[PDB]
Amino acid sequence: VKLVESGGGLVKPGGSLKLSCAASGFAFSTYDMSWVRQTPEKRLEWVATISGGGSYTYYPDIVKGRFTISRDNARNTLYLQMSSLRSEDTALYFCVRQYYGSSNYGMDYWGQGTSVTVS
Amino acid sequence: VKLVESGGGLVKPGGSLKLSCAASGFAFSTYDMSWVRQTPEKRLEWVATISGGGSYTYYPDIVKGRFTISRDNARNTLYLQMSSLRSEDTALYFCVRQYYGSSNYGMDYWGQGTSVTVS
Amino acid sequence: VKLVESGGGLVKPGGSLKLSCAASGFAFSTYDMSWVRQTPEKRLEWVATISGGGSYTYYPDIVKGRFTISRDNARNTLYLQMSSLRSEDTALYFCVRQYYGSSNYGMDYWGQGTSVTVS
Amino acid sequence: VKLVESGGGLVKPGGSLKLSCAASGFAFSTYDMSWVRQTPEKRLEWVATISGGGSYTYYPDIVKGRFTISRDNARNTLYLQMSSLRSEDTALYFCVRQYYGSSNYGMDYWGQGTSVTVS
Amino acid sequence: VKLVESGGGLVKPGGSLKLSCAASGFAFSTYDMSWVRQTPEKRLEWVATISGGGSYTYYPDIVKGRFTISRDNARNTLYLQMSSLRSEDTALYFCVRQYYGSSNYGMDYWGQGTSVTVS
Amino acid sequence: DILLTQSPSILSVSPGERVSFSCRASQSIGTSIHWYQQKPNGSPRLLIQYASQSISGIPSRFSGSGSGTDFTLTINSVESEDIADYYCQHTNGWPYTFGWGDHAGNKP
Amino acid sequence: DILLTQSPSILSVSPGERVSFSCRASQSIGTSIHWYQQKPNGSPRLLIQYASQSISGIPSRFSGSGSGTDFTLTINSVESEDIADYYCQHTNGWPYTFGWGDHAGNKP
Amino acid sequence: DILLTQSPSILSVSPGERVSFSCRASQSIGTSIHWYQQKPNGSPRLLIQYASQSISGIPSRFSGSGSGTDFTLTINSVESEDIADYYCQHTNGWPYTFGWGDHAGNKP
Amino acid sequence: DILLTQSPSILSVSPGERVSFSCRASQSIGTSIHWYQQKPNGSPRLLIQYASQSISGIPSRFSGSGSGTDFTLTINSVESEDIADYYCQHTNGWPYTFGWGDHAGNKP
Amino acid sequence: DILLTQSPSILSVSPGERVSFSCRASQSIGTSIHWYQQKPNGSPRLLIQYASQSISGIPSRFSGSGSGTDFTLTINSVESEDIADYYCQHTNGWPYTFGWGDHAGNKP
Amino acid sequence: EWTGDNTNAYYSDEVISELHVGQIDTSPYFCIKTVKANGSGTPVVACAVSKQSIWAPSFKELLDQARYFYSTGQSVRIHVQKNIWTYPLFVNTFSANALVGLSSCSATQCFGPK
Amino acid sequence: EWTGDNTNAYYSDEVISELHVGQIDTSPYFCIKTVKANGSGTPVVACAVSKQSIWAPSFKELLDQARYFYSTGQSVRIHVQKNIWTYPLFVNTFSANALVGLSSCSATQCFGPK
Amino acid sequence: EWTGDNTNAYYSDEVISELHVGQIDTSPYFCIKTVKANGSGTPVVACAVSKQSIWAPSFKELLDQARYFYSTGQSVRIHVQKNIWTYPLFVNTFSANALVGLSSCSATQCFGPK
Amino acid sequence: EWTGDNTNAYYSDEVISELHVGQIDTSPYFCIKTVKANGSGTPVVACAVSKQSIWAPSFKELLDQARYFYSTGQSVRIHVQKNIWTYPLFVNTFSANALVGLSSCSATQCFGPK
Amino acid sequence: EWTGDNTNAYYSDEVISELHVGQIDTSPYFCIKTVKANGSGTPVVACAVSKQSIWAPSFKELLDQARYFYSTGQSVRIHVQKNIWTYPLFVNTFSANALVGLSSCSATQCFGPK
Repeated sequence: VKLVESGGGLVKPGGSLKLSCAASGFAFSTYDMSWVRQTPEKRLEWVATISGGGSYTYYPDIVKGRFTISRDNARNTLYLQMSSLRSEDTALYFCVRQYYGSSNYGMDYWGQGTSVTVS
Repeated sequence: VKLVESGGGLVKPGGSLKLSCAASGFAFSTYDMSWVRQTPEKRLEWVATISGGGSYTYYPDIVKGRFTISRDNARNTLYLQMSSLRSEDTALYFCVRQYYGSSNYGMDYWGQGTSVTVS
Repeated sequence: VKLVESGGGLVKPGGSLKLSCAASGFAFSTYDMSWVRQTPEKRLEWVATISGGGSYTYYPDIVKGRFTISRDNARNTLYLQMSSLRSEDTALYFCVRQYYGSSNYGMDYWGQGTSVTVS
Repeated sequence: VKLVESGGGLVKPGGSLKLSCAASGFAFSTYDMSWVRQTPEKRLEWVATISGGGSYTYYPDIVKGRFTISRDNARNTLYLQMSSLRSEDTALYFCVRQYYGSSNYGMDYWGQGTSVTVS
Repeated sequence: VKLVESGGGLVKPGGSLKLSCAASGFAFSTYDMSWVRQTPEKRLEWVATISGGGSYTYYPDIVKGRFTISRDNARNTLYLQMSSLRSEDTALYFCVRQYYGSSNYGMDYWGQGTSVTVS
Repeated sequence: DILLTQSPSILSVSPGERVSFSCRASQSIGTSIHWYQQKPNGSPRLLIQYASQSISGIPSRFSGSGSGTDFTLTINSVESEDIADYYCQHTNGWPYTFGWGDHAGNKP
Repeated sequence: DILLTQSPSILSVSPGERVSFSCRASQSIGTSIHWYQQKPNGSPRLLIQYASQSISGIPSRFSGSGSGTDFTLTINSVESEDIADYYCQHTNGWPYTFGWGDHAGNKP
Repeated sequence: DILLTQSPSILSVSPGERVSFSCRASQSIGTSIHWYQQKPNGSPRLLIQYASQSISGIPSRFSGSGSGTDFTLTINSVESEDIADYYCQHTNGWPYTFGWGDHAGNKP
Repeated sequence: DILLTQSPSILSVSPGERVSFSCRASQSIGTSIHWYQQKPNGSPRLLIQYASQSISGIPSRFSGSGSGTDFTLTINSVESEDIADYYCQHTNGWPYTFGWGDHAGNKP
Repeated sequence: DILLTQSPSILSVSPGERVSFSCRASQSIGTSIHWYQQKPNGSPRLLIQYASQSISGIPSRFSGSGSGTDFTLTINSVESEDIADYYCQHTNGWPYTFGWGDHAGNKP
Repeated sequence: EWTGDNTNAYYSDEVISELHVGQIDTSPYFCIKTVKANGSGTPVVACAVSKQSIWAPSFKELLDQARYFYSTGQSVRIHVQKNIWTYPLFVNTFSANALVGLSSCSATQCFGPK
Repeated sequence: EWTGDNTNAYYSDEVISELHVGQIDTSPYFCIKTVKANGSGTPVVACAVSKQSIWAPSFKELLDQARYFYSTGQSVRIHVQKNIWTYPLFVNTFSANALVGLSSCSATQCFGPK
Repeated sequence: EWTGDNTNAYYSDEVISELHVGQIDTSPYFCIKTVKANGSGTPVVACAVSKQSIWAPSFKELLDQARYFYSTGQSVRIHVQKNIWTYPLFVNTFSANALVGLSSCSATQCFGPK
Repeated sequence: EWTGDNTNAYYSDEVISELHVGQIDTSPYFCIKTVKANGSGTPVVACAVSKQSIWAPSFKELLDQARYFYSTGQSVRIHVQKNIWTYPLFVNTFSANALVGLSSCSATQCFGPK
Repeated sequence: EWTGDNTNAYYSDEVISELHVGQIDTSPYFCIKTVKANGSGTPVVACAVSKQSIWAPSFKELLDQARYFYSTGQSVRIHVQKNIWTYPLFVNTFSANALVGLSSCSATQCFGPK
């Protein structure tokens, strides 16, 4: 499967969550991964790109400081820790490794997608 | 045994399977491996072939897009994923070792042979 | 969490304890760690700076000879061993990494802090 | 002990066997092993020398092609697959290292030896 | 604890035992160990020692053939195998490391002390 | 940021005919625009990188093109298995704005 | 050793205004002074290193300064989420004497 | 592709006599043709690679030969244990077309 | 071999006074003699190496000396916690003959 | 191959006297002959390599010799613990033919 | 991914002129800069990070070769894969390329893919 | 397998003339090309991949040696095994051989198997 | 963390003049000392200890480069991070800096961050 | 277990003349051949196979040294342990010895055991 | 422990004159021998074993440096810790010291501890 997304159910408007993307079959030390947000209108949104080791993170203008990302090499996780969620942010939240471990190329393998809901 | 070839006993005409062919006692990172089928008429036919890491893959003319051979190092598996199984393709499905690793030499010791059937 | 400290309850005035501060987030061979105490008047004191491998160790003039600290890089612990506990020394006893592996710099994320008491 | 053997208590005249002969605490990748049999007349015979990696095997004139050894370095095992056992070949079948790991030298130290018998 | 010295009790005058002395927290491949006897009159004596790998071994004058010291790296043991125990040799039998890992320097971090008895 | 206008939003095309989407950018991106394919109730899959470079393991009928502020994916011969959403993406600056996503409708 | 004089001990300031603590040292240190922040019932967090260098992942509101024997932290615009204790450290030499700690009180 | 003709399909030979199969290719292969031996209800095993080079661990009675479009396997002295199927490998290019497979029948 | 004469065998000394043992060896040893300290019902601990070099981690009170065939340990100021056996050791050649062991007695 | 004649087959010798076996070879061996010692109901152990080179760890009384086609083991001083079988080995070529094996008998 | 594919650009007759060694993102790296042999042409900067991308396993086997061509001064062909690194200031200082090959060059023809 | 068997062809009096370093299939490789000392004869290209075949463990012991003989310019004997690599374009560019040894050569005789 | 940040000071046009190798705290280290090319300026000692700081993974990739610039005698730029080592008497002999880069440069601005 | 025992023969005042690198039994090896400095005496061959004998750990520490003395051309002392390798054709081509040390030599005396 | 403590003696203005490589106790080792630059003074021998003492991790970082100063011929300062090796007949041939550093030396002052 190479990508097992676990975590994320229903959360009151202001709670928190902690996702996971346990990977299996590639060099997790390389291949800076990211996160991609769906929408009930079927539109994709970018959130919380990570770098190789983890010393560099990038977030969109909509979500900055509200989310945080990490990497545990030798454990192969991503752990998107979300802070107080507004009425929005109800989506699938895939996590994807980039192409050739770069970030200017694209997205190769998309996970299954959890389901976060705020109500 | 060095080769197990576990998986696949019966599938309706259109399902799918995954044949493991786990290895035990050689350098699995090297030794380009492949799959070879028998027939009910006892005539061997070629099925697929994967290179060292997996970036290079070849198939015959009869099979293109239906079969997809993979390779998962650090676990020594092959995982031939079938799809759109026609009325044919009822065989033994051995896996080989390609003596000296090269694909231009032959087949080292073969497996035991599974038994796929479509009816 | 990357920093969990186990051990330390109530101890008669003269007993002994052994805190743990198991760390599983970063490289433990590097990142010389230390210990920092609280105080019921909300003041902080430094007691137990360690070096990289453990050959070098420093203590303050207030607490020297009583406390001895170790390091097991194969198990990622600190194991501060208290002894001859006076009526003082009732604090939280966090443990920190020096943000570069250099005690001349600040401190990265602190632990949770145990609760030592002498009565 | 460093050398423990296992396998063979009784085999009809024509059966087969498999002796494990697992080593414990030396560089099994080096130290080309061998096999040495006793005889109810207390005479020793040579059987099935092996090399370091395993690509070079040597057998006596009495047993050629009838026996086949296999070294399983990275698992510390010296499998010997007997085949077509005659009325003879009822012996101890010790295991031996080689002094400094060379067949041109003497045998370092022997195991305990199983007991094979042909009814 | 870094030293356990497990094994050793009461033995008739002529039996045999083995004293483990398992090590935990240092480079046991280096740090050639030794054995030290404390007769019940509180006078320490010397027993066998072992070199780095184990190829070199030294014994006192009183002990030559009765005792033999081994070393099993990757498990960090010593395994002093006693034999032909006379009426004497009923002592503590510490196992001790070395300063900087050299027999030419003092002894560092003595064990806990077992109890052998011959009666 | 840079907005990506994927016009139109529907392409009703009979099987066996070339289709062409349009992820018309706002700012001059150059050639850093990619394409995906998300079937209904599924995870998308990269099709063309840099609007010109395809990817192995994919049938070569997907032939992207475009440069500047006008990019287009060109499926030369459609099939009944290409009914999916086709998004576009950015990688030139932050953030990475996706696109609208069109449908390949095949009506018998 | 070196002692810490964190004067004053309380800063009652309305939200949206610059504040300035003062960890006036005893002996001339230079610029080896850090600043922490421990919210009530929590573990502190480093804010500013060497009295001038900030740290990534921290909002740029915290802007330290000072050199010699007069050092200060300058939160340009306070908020209601900055009610915490602000310590200071002396990493010039053994021992590492922490500071007293001040409060950022916001009263409506 | 390249087809391999393994004629005939049966070889009834008394034990203790040299046999010779025949594997005539369609296109010139050169010397990249290998042989196997699959006993009834079993997995095959390599006998001769590149039509000239044998393999270690194999009894030296097997001796392949051939070059161009005519390749043959020459078992010099047959036995009652050589009753098995002998196939042809082909590795000049993709795909790797096997052979038909002949039997070594021994009748007393 | 070499024999160690640790004379005397008991040192009854009031707390707060310098004491001195003696490892009067037989053969000339140079400076290859160490010192230990075994409290009653416990494992000993190295104090001084080569009769001159102390060891980090111990209190600086223990100050050894000696060269040739006369070696001694000089505890400058004794305490009530120094009641233990002070042994002796050789490292010239095998065997490593230890010493007798003296007791530091403190009587009020 | 090479045959090894270990004559005689028994050595009834009183304790405290030198014994001498004889593993007289047929073909010229040079100096590639070893010696073992298998006590009754036990596994043997190497004693002397190349008929001259002893092995560390054994009692130094075992002193081998011999060169050409006449090799012998010389236990200078026997004991009551040397009652065991003494074999000889070859390493010139294949196979490694062992020896017959003699018995050191001590009768009071 | 092969070195001399159709998506990796190459520059011929280059002469390595500089070399910088350091560390970024807890992984060592190195960057070169090659001016053409005949003086013309613009320099071509191309870095290589130890463990960041799919070109990780070819780091050490290349650093020892980039130092060889530096010490001698012979014309070499250099293969690069453009737009790999995404670091904020690292891209603007040296370049955004990625060193993937150091083919030696003869007078007329060069030994390597194209 | 041994280097100088009867199935591995060799070439004597070869002089290493080029050297290419790169990566293919997530594993570094290197290819040489040797023209005869006296100018005659055809070049003999022979590569070596890090982890692809049974000749994997002899990679670093050869790369450091194939690079030594390059710097000096001395005649060497080279052993190769025909038809190992099965890559689509890698075979057509350099060669399909496999470097399995670099025996040094004296004036008359060469030290190595044959 | 990157080498040429705003917190790591650098020194341009420096010639490596000495080199010491040893061990401290069960980890090998090495220290250099560079006097300016034109003789002016003060020396800038800068050590580098393995398995001690975040600059540990860049140890071997730098030690092989500090030897190169030493053997030749060419002017180089050096990047350091001040006040890292906290060893009692080690910072008093060599320095308290930490070597993080070795940029080569002949005449113009040096190839590297600034 | 030591280089200069009484069972390991040595040869003094020898100049390394050849060097062959390869692979046997899935393990890289290397063999040298040294003719005496003054031209007299017979050459002695001594190989060293990795991960085969008890002298495996000293492989890389020797190959880097056996290659140093080759490039310079100075007299060296060589210690060998006769009759180690038991390979069928490998023994007949180079030798059956085993390289266990390369003691440097001087005019009168050589630094090493004897 | 640090190199330049008060318990490790050092020798200044020494020229490395020999170098021996081998194996003892299943671990490679190497021993040097240095005569003073001006010819006076007794030679100093100092070995280093790979897997024996507390100075194990600094083995490879020193062997590459002790071999550098050998090839050039420049004055160096050498730090040793006396009476480390306890091998029976090994301490009688080379020495019983332990190499723990090779500080480079200038004309007047030497860069390193003392």
